[PDB]
Amino acid sequence: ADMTFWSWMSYLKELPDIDESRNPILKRLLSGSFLRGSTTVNVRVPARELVRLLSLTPEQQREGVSAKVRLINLLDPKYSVYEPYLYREILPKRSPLLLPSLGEYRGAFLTYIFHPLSKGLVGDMLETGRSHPDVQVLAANMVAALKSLHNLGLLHRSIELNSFSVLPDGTVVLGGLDTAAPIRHTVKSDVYSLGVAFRNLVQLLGGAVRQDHLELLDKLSQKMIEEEPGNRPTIEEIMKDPLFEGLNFEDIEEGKARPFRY
Repeated sequence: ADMTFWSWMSYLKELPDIDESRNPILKRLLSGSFLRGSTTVNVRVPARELVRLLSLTPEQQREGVSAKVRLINLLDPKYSVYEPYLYREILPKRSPLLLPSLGEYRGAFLTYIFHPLSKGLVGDMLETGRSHPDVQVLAANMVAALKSLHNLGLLHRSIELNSFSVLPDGTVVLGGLDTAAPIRHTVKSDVYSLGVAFRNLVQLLGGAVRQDHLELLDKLSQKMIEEEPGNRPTIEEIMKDPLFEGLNFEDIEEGKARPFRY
């Protein structure tokens, strides 16, 4: 649902405070020019005050956290609170294949979203050759993740390989949800974008990497990037592609896939 200026401003005020004097994020931002969309700050070793604010388990403490920060714009509050709004009001507390929030806060001039500190973005990881995943399972993980967003009535609208990230436990999740919007952009434009990401994946990978999986993914991606939306398969048709036969999609959707284990 699309709100009004006063709604967004009101919602901004409803976000809980964070204490910025007790917090190295501001210091890091002032020690450079980092602040642009959003800016990401990694906190590999959260301090006591941040551990308390987020109620981090010892496991979470060891994983680290990342903060997504945006400058509050008083002429357009939507830009700074849209993503917090999605996390608080629209997305389930834990959809298994979507990037989880650990908390949303407002300071004097910034909004904050905390995330688990990811092991990396999928595009970057494959590009550096750091990881050789099971192509079949990764592709299925990616389709499933998108489907889980469509089931909530949301398009992503900016899918790329780096939309996907690998959590410390090895779960691959869909992030970059600040561009998400209700179901011009349609389900078929998300199919196109995911197709382009698959093409990107095949170009990068031409351990668990199998040549027959790559050829099948290339064929699937060619269907997904058809110029005419009507000629592109639905998510349902994609899930019945030859590439995914023998896979239990229910397990993928529950978040049990680990495409980057050998």
